[PDB]
Amino acid sequence: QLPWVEKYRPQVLSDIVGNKETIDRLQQIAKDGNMPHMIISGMPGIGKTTSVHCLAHELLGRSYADGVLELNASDDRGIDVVRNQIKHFAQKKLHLPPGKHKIVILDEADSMTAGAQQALRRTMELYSNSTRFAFACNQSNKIIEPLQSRCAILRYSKLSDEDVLKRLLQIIKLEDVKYTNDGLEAIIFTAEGDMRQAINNLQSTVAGHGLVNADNVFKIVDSPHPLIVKKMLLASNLEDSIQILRTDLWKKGYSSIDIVTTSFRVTKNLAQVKESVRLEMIKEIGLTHMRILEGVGTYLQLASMLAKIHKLNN
Amino acid sequence: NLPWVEKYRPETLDEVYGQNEVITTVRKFVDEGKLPHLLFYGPPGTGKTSTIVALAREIYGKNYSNMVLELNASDDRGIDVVRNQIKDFASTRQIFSKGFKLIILDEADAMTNAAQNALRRVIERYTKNTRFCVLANYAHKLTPALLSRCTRFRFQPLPQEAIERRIANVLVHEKLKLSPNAEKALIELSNGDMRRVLNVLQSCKATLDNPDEDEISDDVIYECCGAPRPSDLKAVLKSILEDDWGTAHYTLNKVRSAKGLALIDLIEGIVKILEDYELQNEETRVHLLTKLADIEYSISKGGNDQIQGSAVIGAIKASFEN
Amino acid sequence: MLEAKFEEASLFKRIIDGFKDCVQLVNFQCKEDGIIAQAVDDSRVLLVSLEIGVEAFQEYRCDHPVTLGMDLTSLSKILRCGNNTDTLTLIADNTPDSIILLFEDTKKDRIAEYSLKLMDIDADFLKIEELQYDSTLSLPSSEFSKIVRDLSQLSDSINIMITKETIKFVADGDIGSGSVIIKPFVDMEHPETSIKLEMDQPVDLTFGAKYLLDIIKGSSLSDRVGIRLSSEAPALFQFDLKSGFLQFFLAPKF
Amino acid sequence: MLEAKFEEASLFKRIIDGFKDCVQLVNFQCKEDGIIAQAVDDSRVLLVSLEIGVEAFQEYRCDHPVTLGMDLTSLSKILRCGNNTDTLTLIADNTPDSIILLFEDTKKDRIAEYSLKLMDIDADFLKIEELQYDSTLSLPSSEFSKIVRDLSQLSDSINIMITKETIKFVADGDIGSGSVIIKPFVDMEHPETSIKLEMDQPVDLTFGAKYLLDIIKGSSLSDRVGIRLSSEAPALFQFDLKSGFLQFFLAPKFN
Ligand SMILES: Nc1ncnc2c1ncn2[C@@H]1O[C@H](COP(=O)(O)OP(=O)(O)OP(O)(O)=S)[C@@H](O)[C@H]1O
Ligand SMILES: Nc1ncnc2c1ncn2[C@@H]1O[C@H](COP(=O)(O)OP(=O)(O)OP(O)(O)=S)[C@@H](O)[C@H]1O
Ligand SMILES: [Mg+2]
Ligand SMILES: [Mg+2]
Repeated sequence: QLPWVEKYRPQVLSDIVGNKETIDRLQQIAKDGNMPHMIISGMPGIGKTTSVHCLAHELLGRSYADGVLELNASDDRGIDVVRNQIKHFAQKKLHLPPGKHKIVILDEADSMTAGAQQALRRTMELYSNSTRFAFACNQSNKIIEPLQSRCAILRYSKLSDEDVLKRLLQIIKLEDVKYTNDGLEAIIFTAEGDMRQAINNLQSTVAGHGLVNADNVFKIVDSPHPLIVKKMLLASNLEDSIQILRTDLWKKGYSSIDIVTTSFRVTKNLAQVKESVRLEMIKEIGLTHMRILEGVGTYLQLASMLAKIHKLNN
Repeated sequence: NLPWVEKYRPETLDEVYGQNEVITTVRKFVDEGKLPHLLFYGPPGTGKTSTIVALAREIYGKNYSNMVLELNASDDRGIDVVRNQIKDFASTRQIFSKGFKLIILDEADAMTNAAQNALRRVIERYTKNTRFCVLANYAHKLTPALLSRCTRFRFQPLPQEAIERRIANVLVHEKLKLSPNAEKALIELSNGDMRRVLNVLQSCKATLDNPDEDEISDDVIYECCGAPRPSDLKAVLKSILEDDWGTAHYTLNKVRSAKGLALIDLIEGIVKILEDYELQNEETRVHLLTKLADIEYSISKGGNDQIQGSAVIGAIKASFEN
Repeated sequence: MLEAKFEEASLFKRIIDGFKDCVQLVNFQCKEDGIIAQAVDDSRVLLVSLEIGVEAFQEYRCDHPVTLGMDLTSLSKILRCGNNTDTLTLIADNTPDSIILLFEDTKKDRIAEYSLKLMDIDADFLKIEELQYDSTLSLPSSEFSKIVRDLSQLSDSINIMITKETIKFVADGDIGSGSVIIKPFVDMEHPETSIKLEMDQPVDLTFGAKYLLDIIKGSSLSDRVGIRLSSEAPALFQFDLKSGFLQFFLAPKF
Repeated sequence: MLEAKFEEASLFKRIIDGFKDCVQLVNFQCKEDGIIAQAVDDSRVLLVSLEIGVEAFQEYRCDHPVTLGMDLTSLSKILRCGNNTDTLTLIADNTPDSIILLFEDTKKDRIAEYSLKLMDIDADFLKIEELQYDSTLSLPSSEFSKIVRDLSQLSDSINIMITKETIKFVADGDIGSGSVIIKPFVDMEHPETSIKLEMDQPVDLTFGAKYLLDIIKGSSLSDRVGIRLSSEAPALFQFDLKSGFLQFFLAPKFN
């Protein structure tokens, strides 16, 4: 077998779907070649690493194997590496087209020690005539302030719904899969922006149950069913909600964190109730979540959360 | 000589209970030979470790001491450990090995985000020469990438039939008699963790083995577990809902003192009892749940015990006024 | 019950020095055919095997197969105290728990007795299956050692390839690339500097640097080394000896 | 581009090992006249110049002048491989991104070609003008190396004095002090034991111990080392070669 996320990974910059502004920025960068040092920040699985990889590929053409140094969390990045190997790579003579430059792609820059990030400063400041640096990070706060200021910051928003839907439809058309609209909406729901997780859940559903259907997705996700949680959060009499939470969710060994997270996610999408009541229900569920994370996970906390949600809905 | 928790540990796939839905799947995976990376996650005392060790011993037989590497949580777990040990074990190919190795990471939910990123990159790199198996209690503290990379397996708690079968097998292989209500109270208090059951059994064994023939009554089980008896809960709730303030306060104090009761478990039992009453109005239930959750949250930080007890009494009383 | 006497002392010295670094604890099994040993490194990549017959010795007697599991570091510490003109003698008696070494030269009364404890492991695992190797070659030990410890500084993955009568060692890393090319030739005046090559199929595979560096340290035994390469099978590096051999089985990489 | 064929591969090995400890990055300006190189110390205190004419090359063909800027640790790692009785060959292509070093055995077909990745260095090439040095002397290299290795074991500075046809080395540390004097003389029996001296002004200079210890490593190239001292200008140490020279420019200390 073969993972779809690995098989259908975009190799050309145009195939990347998502942020429309920064992808066009990188398109013009590859068209010109004068790429500056850049940090790329954003939430996981929204197309950070693939973006910089495609950029380097399209920018260097046939010389990618000789003019690119990649360093992820697997490779050793301490003090000796940044002082010896990176410095000897930056000085390496290489005759490229007039606009191109050697590229150093540092993925998961957050794991790089601050003391290790110190050494990179003069190494990237001095040899900026034949070497450019591209950091890829989740949180741009763990990068030291000097490196934070030396390079251009590129933020990647979380994926919307129409973009993930378009990508999934492309994948289905290329793979000739049987599906339905409710299944795709369930994929969008369980993904919430993670293109990688969306594609993986799609492939797992197709491999396990063949047909992309709501019950199949909700049986392969191992998460509480969104319909039953919505019924819990929308029952008229409180005892019905308490009985639902007791018998249908608490007995089957679900983790309280998962229950609160699913309630949060379904309350976000309840497009039938008003907006203010949604915000207040989210506030209550979030207070209950903060209580849960502090060490107490008794059923009484979820019962009180449901009670307060009903008190608000009345 | 060794404790029952270590003695009665299963050694084959047949000696696991209440997990048939996953046992058939792992048997399909071992007969097919296409065993991918696995994620076993669930509440403690369920059999994840036992199941994976039995599966490894079945697949590799005597080569288990060579092609199976077990690693635990925070073994000087910097990025350096994932860079050296796991990476060497994955990359290095044995002299006379056919197939793939197995690296089992026990309680591997205590890894930092950087450590989990290193692990996901490693499992992505050498996914053709070895397969991994990650064990977890809470599947919400893992990076979604590592979760998506492998196949999930949730370990639902042990049902009543499985625990009853296991305690029967333990009983017939030991010199103990067990009263009818004893196993009922046991299953009610254990909540489905086999480890706690095998611990409390040998505990009450060593506790009441005076003539080698005493019967384990519910008193000794409630003592060794340190949990109240439902009769005391009903009595204290009755005293609170019926008597006045001073007598109810004295009753709560004596019940929580002479037996050693924590307000947390007492409140758990009291709300469990109140869950099945035929309350005519609704505001009573709402106020009760809210105030009791607030009391529990305040107890979680260790205030003044008598004040929280009086607050419990006041909430229970002022809730039942309609 | 076991008496094994040599002709010289440096023989066993270099025999131990050959694989002194690869493993630490090793079991020597003695029978009427001589002495056999087989061990594996902790990484389980290199398999060392050593067989010495009953001809390099001068007097060898034993009743039944005996096993002695001992540490090589302490054995070398003890063995390094002898002159090159002396004569070593292994002595063992009933219920063997302490081995006795005896250095003694007839020109002067120096009875050097050394007792050494036995740390047993009870892990033999000797299993040799394949006997058909796709390609074989034989070349002086000094040349091979020079080539491997010359190409070891460039990278950590040495690529051996047996093409049509063109033996090629390649290495590529960060500071550059190295390529040694040697063709077979026979010298009638000196067969000890000849290159023998028999190829059934063109071979190409890789090996680790440190493993080759640990293998070549057994170059003091013989002046000629034999390499046997085969796909889907471990490579075999053999060093002959007047009454046996020392062979390293190495597992390739991907 | 360029094809250079050494007669003995040990020559370039000794050349590189002579000054591989004072400069980490050197530039080799390959012209038609030969190979010229100059490199400054990482502390900008000790300059190293090297000239090797076409007479030292069995065959030397350069299409057009070029600059090969390579490291010395990697070049020493590579040059450490080949044997003595080989025929080293340096080859470079147009727009050289890497240099090729062939090692060929005269009586064998064992050809070993290595590749080295060239570095990029800003050509901070300063031009050196000949100055009339006050004191000019020459002495056996072994004698000078012994004197430096003996005096440096006391302090971190060595004082040189040239006065009335007399050479003097002085050191004063905390553990004691030491002094040596040399008188010029010559012997027809062996001219490799003569200490020449041509003084125009009595001069007094002081140099660092570590830099002298790094310089004296050049004693393996030649046997007669020449020294040119001036009142305030940097001292010039010269080791002659069958087709060229290796020169260390050393900067004096302050009073
Ligand atoms: N916009 C996108 N279009 C198509 N595929 C995408 C997109 N974004 C993510 N993917 C997929 O997500 C997979 C995961 O790779 P990346 O997105 O590069 O991971 P990441 O963004 O670096 O997040 P990390 O590594 O956890 S910080 C890729 O192999 C793609 O198949
Ligand atoms: N399904 C089961 N069937 C039979 N005995 C079991 C089962 N689960 C647990 N046990 C017993 O309880 C012991 C503990 O099992 P473990 O596998 O260590 O539990 P666990 O799944 O690892 O949960 P942890 O380690 O607390 S996160 C085993 O050695 C058995 O004796
Ligand atoms: Mg990434
Ligand atoms: Mg466990």
